[PDB]
Amino acid sequence: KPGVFSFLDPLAYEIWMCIVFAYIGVSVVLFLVSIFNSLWFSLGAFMQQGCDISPRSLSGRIVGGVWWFFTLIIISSYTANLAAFLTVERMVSPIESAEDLSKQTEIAYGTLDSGSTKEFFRRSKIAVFDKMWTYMRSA
Amino acid sequence: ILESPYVMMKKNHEMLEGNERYEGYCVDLAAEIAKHCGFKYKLTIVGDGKYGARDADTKIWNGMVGELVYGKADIAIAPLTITLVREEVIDFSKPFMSLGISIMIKKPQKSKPGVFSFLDPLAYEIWMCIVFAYIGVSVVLFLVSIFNSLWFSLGAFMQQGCDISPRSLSGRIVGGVWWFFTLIIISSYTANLAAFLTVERMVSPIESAEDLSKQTEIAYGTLDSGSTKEFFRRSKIAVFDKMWTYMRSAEPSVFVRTTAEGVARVRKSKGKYAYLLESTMNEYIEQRKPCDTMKVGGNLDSKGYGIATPKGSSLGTPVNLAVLKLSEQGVLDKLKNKWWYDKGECGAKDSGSKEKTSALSLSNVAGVFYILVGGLGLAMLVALIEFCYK
Amino acid sequence: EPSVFVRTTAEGVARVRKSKGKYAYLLESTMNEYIEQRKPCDTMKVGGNLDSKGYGIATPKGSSLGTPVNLAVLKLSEQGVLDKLKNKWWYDKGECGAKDSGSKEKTSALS
Amino acid sequence: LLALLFATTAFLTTYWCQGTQRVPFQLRRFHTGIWYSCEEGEKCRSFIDLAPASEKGVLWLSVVSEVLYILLLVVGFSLMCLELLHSSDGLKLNAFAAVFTVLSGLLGMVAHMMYTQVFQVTVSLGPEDWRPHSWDYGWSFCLAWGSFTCCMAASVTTLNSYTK
Repeated sequence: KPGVFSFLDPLAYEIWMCIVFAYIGVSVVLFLVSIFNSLWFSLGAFMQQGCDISPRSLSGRIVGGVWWFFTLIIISSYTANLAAFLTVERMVSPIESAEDLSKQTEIAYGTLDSGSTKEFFRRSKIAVFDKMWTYMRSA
Repeated sequence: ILESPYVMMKKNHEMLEGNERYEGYCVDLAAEIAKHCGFKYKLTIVGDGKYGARDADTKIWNGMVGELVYGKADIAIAPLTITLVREEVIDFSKPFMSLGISIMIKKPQKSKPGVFSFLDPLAYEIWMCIVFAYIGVSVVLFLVSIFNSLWFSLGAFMQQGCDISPRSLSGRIVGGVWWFFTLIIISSYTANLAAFLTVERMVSPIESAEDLSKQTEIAYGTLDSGSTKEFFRRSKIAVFDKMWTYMRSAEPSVFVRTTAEGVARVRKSKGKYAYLLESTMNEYIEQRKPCDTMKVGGNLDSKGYGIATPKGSSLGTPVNLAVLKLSEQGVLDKLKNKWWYDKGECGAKDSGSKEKTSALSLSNVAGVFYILVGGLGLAMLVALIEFCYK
Repeated sequence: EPSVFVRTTAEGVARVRKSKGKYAYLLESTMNEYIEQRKPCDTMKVGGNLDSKGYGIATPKGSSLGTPVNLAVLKLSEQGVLDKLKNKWWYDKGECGAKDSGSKEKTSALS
Repeated sequence: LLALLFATTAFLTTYWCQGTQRVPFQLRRFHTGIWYSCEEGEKCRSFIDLAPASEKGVLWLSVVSEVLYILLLVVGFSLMCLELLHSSDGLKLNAFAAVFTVLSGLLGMVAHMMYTQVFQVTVSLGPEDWRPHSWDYGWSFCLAWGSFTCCMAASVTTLNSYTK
């Protein structure tokens, strides 16, 4: 399990860049009420921690909530993707039978090109191994 | 006739000789009839490549029927549609392979590139009902004494603890009750959104031919020749005759020249072109890689492939004993599992066991930019009329 | 154990209904079509047939009357009279309409 | 000025991404521009306005969002040249000079985001015979990004003159 790169997995690298490049567009719009102060209040409206300066009821109140409305979808979606990772990851089980390899095909499997082992799955009247014999023949 | 997976030539067909050059479903099946009826055989290919069709002027059956009626062939073990005009000229066995006209479509593929993908976990009317519930908060905030406090209902919409608080009267209560109501919904959104990223089942677009009889977004065609074109013409059912009216009025022509041209036009039109062909072949091409085409729905009619002997030959009667024997033994389905699933290029449930998708795309997020810039235009539109108030 | 094999066909249909879907049942498709059209219509058919079967008109062996019957059966199939009477005796004469199969509402989100 | 220079460098992009079909086939090196697709033997073609048919309608709107980006940058110079006409009301037009340069880059980021929405979807098709193991963006598109913050640093200092 790795470091910083493992932290950046559920959200793609350019989307990390695009969310900041969307965040910087908020800044002068906050200064259109009249910049350096209120950019922290765009960070005050970044996810949480209800900010102190509020441009009470003009267009800055609207778009300051619209960007706020935009970003709360994403921490849900970051959690939703991360839950989608951890759910499937805990479902990936190691192979613990030949019946596992009789069904899946993601991991190939072979034997020697000669021997009684090649004879055996050929001679196997069990439909599990004969399908695996059908698999390795059609491999 | 050389048909997959029924009669095919082997990779070492120049190396082999006799009937050993051949391979396929019928090649195994003809050895089974040679096993139960007990006869030596030669697998021969029809010359003109025809299944056997009667001429209109000379009234000559060509093809394998012209090889059976005119005595050129002793029996026909081949994919052959039992028709009434073919029944009167050669004796068919009871049908070993029931089939009919089936619906070949593309397999569905994940592509929802924008605003509509954003609106997936919460239903469209619930988007309307949550605003229609939100507007009911507004005058209740003004019952303490409206335009100011509606932003503080937006200040109490999810987060960002608001500044105006109607300290301890009924507005403090219901202002928290609506606040209590809405926080269930964003947890429930994230629970629904995480489930939708988890399962990813591909919903099939259509089921029935009645679906294609009504819609026109996805085109559908058949071969430019055949009894299938005859059938929807002959179909007195108003469902299929409308589909026959559709494909006749389909401009440009959805009728294609070769079967693979229809399969390509399924693939090339990206699922906007469907196609109609026989079920076991629609089974077969669905097993052939890249396996991006698939069969949906049942057959539109009951058909049958049957072993054909010339009319008056007594050999077809123990063949008729042998065909019902192989069906009751299940040799037919077992060789069908051979020549469609074991000899097919895909395991259909093997790829069904192979779907383990991954990290987030950008496309579901970029549709929300349009209303985000739509607020930025609203940021300008409200600000400019303030200069009119200046 | 106990025996899932039932004595009458309606006993299996009842045991589908009485076990609230914990008991499935296997029978022929057109009859499984038919009881699915019979009210209360709480039973239904899923999947295709497990095997190919056939109902056919039977004459005694050696009777020449079955051969124009064999001409007539293929005629009625090519005319589509069979499916039309199948739409009659299963969907028009059935106790639940044919478009009731489309009112089985789909994978919609968050009731 | 520097915001305008790397604005046109987006339009003068001769390599948007490398294009690699180095398949062990043989080695292939495309250098597709923002419109004109160069490649390497050395050859350069257009390959503009590819498939399908409503992504093309995106590309209709994409070009419109490109043209409106550069024209609003010129308005920021023309009103500030009217300042030097009066330096050698004034404060209203110089505020209006930063109006259109801000309204330039807001559409222009979407003009960059529509084309990344194009380049995401087109590579998601695996383009007709050119699907790369690259997707190394830009290099001028990372520099066209720097033209946006050079619009922003120009805007904060001329509204700072508006406060005085």
